[PDB]
Amino acid sequence: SGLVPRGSGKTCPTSEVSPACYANQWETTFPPSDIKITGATWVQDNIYDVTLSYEAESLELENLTELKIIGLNSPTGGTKLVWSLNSKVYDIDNPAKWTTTLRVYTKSSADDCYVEMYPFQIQVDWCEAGASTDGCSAWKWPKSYDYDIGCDNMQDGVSRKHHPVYKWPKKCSSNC
Ligand code: NA
Repeated sequence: SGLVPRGSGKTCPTSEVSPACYANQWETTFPPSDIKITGATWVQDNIYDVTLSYEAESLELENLTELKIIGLNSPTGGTKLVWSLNSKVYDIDNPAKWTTTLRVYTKSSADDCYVEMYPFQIQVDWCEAGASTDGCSAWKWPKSYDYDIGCDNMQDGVSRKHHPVYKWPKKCSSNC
């Protein structure tokens, strides 16, 4: 009885979530960052829910105008906001380190035991449009910039992106 559902996901082995490509060099513009997927769950067909982890050198939360994922290939929208003064979304405590859930479309990876998500960007905007300007004049970097995530735009082992996208087993299976 207890094992039968009442009507009409699989989490991926964490060790099997890893980068979908490697390179000798990656783009090094903007503050240093560490951006990766840390878990995946199969929803249905080519749709998964993933945990994106972000760490980067930053200003303070009060300086932050907007922080969002853009260009996302997803059934629930091309944009996910993590912080937006203008749209009133307040989902993180610290801009330097946070996770977020993303629902994403996938495609078959080179090794077809795995699937991978599509390229996307993380746009960061500081010190404008109602954000505090305190400490913004000591900031060495631009006030607005984008981390580019992808396994595309790679020539002879050099990527023009900041970080790879991630792959994980198809259906979050344990076969791989
Ligand atoms: Na948080």
